[PDB]
Amino acid sequence: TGYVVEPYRKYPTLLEVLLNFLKTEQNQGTRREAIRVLGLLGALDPYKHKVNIGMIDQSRDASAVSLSESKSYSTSEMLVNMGNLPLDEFYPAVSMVALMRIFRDQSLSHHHTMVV
Amino acid sequence: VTEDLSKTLLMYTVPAVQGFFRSISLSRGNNLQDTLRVLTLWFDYGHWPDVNEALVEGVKAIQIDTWLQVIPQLIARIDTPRPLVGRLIHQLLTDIGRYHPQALIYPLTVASKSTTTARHNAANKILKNMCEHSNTLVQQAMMVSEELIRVAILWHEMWHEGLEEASRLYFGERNVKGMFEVLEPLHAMMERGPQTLKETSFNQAYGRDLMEAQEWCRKYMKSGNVKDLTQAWDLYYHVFRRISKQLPQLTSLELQYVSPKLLMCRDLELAVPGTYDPNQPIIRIQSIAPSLQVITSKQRPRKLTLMGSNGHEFVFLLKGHEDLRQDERVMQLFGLVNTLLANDPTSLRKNLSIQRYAVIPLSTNSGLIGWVPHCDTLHALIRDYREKKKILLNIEHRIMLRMAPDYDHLTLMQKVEVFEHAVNNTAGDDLAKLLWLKSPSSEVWFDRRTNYTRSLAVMSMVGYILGLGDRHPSNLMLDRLSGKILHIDFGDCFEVAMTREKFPEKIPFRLTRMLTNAMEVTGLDGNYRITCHTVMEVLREHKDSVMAVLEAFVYDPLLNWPEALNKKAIQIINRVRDKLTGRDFSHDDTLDVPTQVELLIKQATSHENLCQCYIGWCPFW
Amino acid sequence: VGSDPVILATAGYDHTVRFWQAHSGICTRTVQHQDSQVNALEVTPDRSMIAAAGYQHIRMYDLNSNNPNPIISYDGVNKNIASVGFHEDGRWMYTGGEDCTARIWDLRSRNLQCQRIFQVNAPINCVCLHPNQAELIVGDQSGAIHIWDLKTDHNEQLIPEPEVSITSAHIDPDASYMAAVNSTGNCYVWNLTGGIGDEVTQLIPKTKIPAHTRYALQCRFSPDSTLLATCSADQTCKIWRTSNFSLMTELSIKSGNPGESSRGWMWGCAFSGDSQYIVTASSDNLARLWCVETGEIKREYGGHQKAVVCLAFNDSV
Amino acid sequence: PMKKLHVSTINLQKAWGAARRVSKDDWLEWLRRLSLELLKDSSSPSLRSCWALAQAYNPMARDLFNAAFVSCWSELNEDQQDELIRSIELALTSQDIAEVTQTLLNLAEFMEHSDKGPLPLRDDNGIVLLGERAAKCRAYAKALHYKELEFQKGPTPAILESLISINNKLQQPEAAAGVLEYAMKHFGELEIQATWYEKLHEWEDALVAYDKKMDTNKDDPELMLGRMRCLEALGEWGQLHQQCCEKWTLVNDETQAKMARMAAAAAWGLGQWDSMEEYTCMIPRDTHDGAFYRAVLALHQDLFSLAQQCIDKARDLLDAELTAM
Ligand SMILES: Nc1ncnc2c1ncn2[C@@H]1O[C@H](COP(=O)(O)OP(=O)(O)NP(=O)(O)O)[C@@H](O)[C@H]1O
Ligand SMILES: [Mg+2]
Ligand SMILES: [Mg+2]
Repeated sequence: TGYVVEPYRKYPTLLEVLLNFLKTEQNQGTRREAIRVLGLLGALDPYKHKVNIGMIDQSRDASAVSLSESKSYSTSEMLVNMGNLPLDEFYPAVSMVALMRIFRDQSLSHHHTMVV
Repeated sequence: VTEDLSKTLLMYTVPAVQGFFRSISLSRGNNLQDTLRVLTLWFDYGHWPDVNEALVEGVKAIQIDTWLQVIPQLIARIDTPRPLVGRLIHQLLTDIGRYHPQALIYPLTVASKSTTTARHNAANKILKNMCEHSNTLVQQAMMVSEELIRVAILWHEMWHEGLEEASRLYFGERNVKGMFEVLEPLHAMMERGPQTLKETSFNQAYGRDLMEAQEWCRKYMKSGNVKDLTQAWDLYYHVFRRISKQLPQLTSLELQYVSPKLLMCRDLELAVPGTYDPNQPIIRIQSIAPSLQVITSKQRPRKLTLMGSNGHEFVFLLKGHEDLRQDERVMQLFGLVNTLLANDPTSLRKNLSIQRYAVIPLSTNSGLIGWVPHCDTLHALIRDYREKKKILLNIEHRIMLRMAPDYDHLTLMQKVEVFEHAVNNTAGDDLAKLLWLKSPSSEVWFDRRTNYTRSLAVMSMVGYILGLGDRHPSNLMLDRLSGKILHIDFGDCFEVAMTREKFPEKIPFRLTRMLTNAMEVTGLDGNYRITCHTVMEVLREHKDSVMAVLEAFVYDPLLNWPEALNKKAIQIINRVRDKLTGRDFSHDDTLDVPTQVELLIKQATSHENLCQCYIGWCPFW
Repeated sequence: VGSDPVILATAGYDHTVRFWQAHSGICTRTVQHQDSQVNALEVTPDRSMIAAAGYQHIRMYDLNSNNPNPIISYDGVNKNIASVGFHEDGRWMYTGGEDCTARIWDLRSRNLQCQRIFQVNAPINCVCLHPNQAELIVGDQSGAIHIWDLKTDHNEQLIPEPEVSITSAHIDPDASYMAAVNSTGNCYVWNLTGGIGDEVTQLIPKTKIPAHTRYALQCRFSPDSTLLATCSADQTCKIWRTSNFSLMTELSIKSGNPGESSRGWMWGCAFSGDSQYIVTASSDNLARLWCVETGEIKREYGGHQKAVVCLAFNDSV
Repeated sequence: PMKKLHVSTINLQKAWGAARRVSKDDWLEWLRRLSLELLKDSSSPSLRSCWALAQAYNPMARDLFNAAFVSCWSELNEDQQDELIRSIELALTSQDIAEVTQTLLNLAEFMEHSDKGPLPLRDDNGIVLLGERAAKCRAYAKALHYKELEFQKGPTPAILESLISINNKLQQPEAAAGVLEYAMKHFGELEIQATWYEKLHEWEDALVAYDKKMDTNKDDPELMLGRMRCLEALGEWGQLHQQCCEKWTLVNDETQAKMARMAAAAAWGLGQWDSMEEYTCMIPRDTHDGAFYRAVLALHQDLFSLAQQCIDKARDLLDAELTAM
């Protein structure tokens, strides 16, 4: 169909999902197909990718009338948000974060025993 | 001569207006520059007939929502003497209210309470026109505005402020008539009577003493003897001590004590302040939280909360003692600068957008400030860093006191001695290590630091053009996600702090060593200086739009807080023109952007300029 | 303290003023100077009274009695006072302040306020007076050296370097050369004019002297009009020769170790009548007396708990 | 709570057994076993509870590798810590695999953030080692961080070289300009080399300098490579191909491998496909560049099947780099 580049904008999570596949799955064929899709969709400009996921927003930044925000993790991010408190409380925190990452995921139901 | 000049002006202006309206219609979103240019042409030549018909045709043809960009400027000339200009301003504002009342009600509410007669009656007329079709929204906005003003400063607050001012006046200035003038509004609100549980409690607690002081005042200007005045001062001192002891205990205000009306109203059709956008569904005030946190600062704002119609909380900081109109117009100018930086591809790629919040003034003394999430003041950031590292917060200051316990009392070069001793014996890398430590990964650290440096350069140059002073660490904030710098208080714009008698500021912007160390290790000669050059080029090329946005200060008394007022305003704008063009440092000479930026960086980095800064400015930081 | 023909005084941030003798090496007495620091010291020509200029007040100190308090604490200047200066008879004392006012008060009377005032656009750095006592060189923070006529109030102003802070100025007793020194580390020397009351007092500039790469603070001619001493903020003082403005004399207190830097500036200097011994103050708590010919530590005046700034030196046969 | 647990030291340094691990599969297995054994020997019961689930689900082991190492490391004494440092250094130095190197650098920066402090990896806290490892691992933000640590500890012209290189490979020409200005201010005495312009993306000046330096030294490897890089960047395919033809007959085979990439690019730009066939032979078949250029040659000769499995191999080889970056 030639529906290229646009899928990134209309599906901001598409590029993130495709890249995350490379981290998660191990099958070589699936990874090769993921790379094929990534190339076919185009090597998106990193600025355009940031715009798609909203990290950069000129609609609000350049808007004359400013708008209020609508509100009042990895192991490294967990440490950064947990560095104030000791390591003894960091270990259960990251343990529970990983355990819940697995546990919410229903596709790993066969691990939900051990997780609990 | 004059007639030929008028003919040339009209024949070069009417095509200008036509072309600008065509371009605005063809832009549809990226038209703030063109809208401001149209407003400048309309303000300077709208009264001319042909320009008037051209403007009427363009306004009729052009989409209304565009004008939402420039609501302040229009209201800044709502009271234009020229007949046709005022007529078209009023008609345009009426239309904007007819289709987009949400954006325009709040500025109109502010303008209604203007001391000026022309602005007052014009705002009243436009509010009546708004009411003619949206009486519900108009009265709702008025009610919530008045209630939030009431909550901004309690009867405690203004009585304490008035007593403080009277104490300075009678003992400092020996101005008893000034004391009476300052106190008359307080007696006026006493006559108004209590209207909320907090007001009734304050009445039952101190109103008898206040009326007794008023009685000795009556005796005073019925007889003219200072004995009655001192009798009044006795109870004034007693109530002042009582209120001063009570004030720290007001760490959190419950609405039903201070404003039950906010609790009565639910599921409102009014849009949340500073969230209306015609291209998106209108988020409305579903409810208001039952408790307002209060900060212990001198001005004592209130961390107010709203529950929006979309279910997401919207937090605001409610100020009662500052004029928020200046903050609003500075946010508008920051929006213009963001548009300019996005227009240029070179600066667009680099993400030089200025972080900004929503400012909603409610009167000439009170307003709401968008509470930016996930941000920390530079003072708070450094305080947390030094508490965590067991480093002592005021290490540089006490090093100065050790070298000179009378540090404020020295001559200039002796102050340079003390300041350089403090700087050279302290690492000054708190912000660099803190940006590194607050980053999940080196990728995020580098992104955050790039954004920090670029935003710091952008805001440095913009504030310099804006003459933004009082940039102490508590007035700077840093994002916990993007790393950009956010400037939050703009009560000293246009070099006001650079001319005050007490501790005048001698620097254009904050470029202390702690910031420069958080930059690239090679220093500010790279990312910072190049970004400053870029931003100065963008602003100097588009100085017309910056001046157009700043004309709001020319035709308003905002900078006063009357030909002297106009003289001062045109002097300030002349200074801003000198800054933009480059004739700031020497009037007889014009400087290219690299030279001007070098001079400004030297000025903001010079130890002679930094040492003279007031100590709480933390120049050593 | 007035017994010896040779006397010097020292002061700084320690809220005290100290007095020393040339060949003693130990403080004679310490007199409290609380409530403020001190910016300048000067012993009157007659050697009967010392003026200490600090913040918002000028204090007077006896020279012949035995450990008194301050005797006349002049007040009135709302902000920091920066300089002092006396007439030969000592009746009239000149001064300059940080509040853009250069003033001249009385000393041999009980007058509690100023006698003459003069306005200048910028705060006044160290001020000096022509030897004949009829003209005032006033150094402002804007770099504009002011020639002020005492008999006509004529205020000529010359700016040899735009937008810089001239720090000090001194004119030799012979009224031949005059020197000024600024924060750029430069010494500007101008020839005088042999006038008495002809209103000429023309100043003819000369070759610039790149004295320092760092803030230069105090430049003073010798009483014999033979040598000039310029002490700066790089912990260096250079003694230039008035004949040709050459130099073989360095006065440094650098430890030499990079880990022991920022030891302290040199804040002033004071030649002798013979002009072979020179005493300077150093913000590393200490005052040093050297000899120009050899440039070796002749004496060190220990005793100041905190840094030292200003010095005065008077000598007699 | 449940108190701590004894970190079995023997099995802990045994898990860091990079002595007889060579192939990529060996190193991935080493990383897996180490990440599991850290959880098994973790002092905190909270982490050790996750070991059973990690064993049957490796991504869990990958998630808690940093925290597991922190838990194991904080219990060891000075000597055991020193042994662990020596083995960590050996692991970083041994072989450059994107996955293992990425994990170890992530651990290094994690320890940098942690209150325990940076790992005393060498005399310089592994600043130089981690910096070069990040540089060649294609992870340039970490490389920038450690190079800036080097700069803070002391600035030298070589640190400025690497810092300009990193900043421009982060697409920061403005930061590179800043580093150049720092060099000119504090190192104006030295003559700025051609490599500076090459890394500053001042390709024209870099080429001018390389020509001015080559006339004094005929047939120098580094000079030749730099001149070719400048020519390729400038788009001067004709000059690049002339240089390739002129010098290909005397280049060392090891340096002929470096020649080959730019040679093939230039020949493609001109169209001497026999020359491309000659050059691409030297490019390894195990690199994405080699597979991609072999696919290009196959397509020019219209071997669509051959080009197809060549593109498949190119994707397979690029998978590791893409996953790491
Ligand atoms: N827009 C904002 N977003 C987030 N936090 C804010 C904002 N404005 C203020 N704050 C926070 O609230 C604190 C107090 O508000 P601030 O505006 O400093 O009041 P103030 O100290 O009375 N003003 P001033 O005397 O002009 O410095 C700040 O220091 C921040 O911590
Ligand atoms: Mg505050
Ligand atoms: Mg504030």
